[PDB]
Amino acid sequence: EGDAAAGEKAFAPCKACHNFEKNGVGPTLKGVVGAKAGEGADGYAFSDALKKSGLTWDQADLKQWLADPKKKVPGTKMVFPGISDPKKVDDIIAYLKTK
Ligand code: HEC
Repeated sequence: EGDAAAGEKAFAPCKACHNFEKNGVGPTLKGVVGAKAGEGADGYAFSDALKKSGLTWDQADLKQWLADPKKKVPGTKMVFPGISDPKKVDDIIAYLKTK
């Protein structure tokens, strides 16, 4: 299944724009699992694309989102190629749940 420990290690690339305490280039990911996309993050300025996506960050949507952000939400301002290893994606999600 998804392993938080492996996920903490795979989260390295995400650190550049995300943290769990404050907004920076990217919004804070605190409590992002199961939350509505582009609506929280203490008032972070989300793109119109994400905010109007109407998506809910469940495991299914996060899986697609991390594999290829722009294909899931054309026009997002999250500039990241995506994680092509499904197991790695699951690990990252297990990690996010801990936050
Ligand atoms: C900077 C270059 C980023 C990297 C590297 C990663 N992310 Fe990101 N993320 C970034 C931005 C600018 C945004 C806002 C996107 C927009 O279109 O408004 C995001 C958004 C997310 C979200 C959605 C959060 C929300 O509250 O809906 C998630 C869930 C997310 N990012 C996760 C994520 C992870 C796990 C990354 C590593 C694999 C990662 N991001 C990389 C900027 C950047």
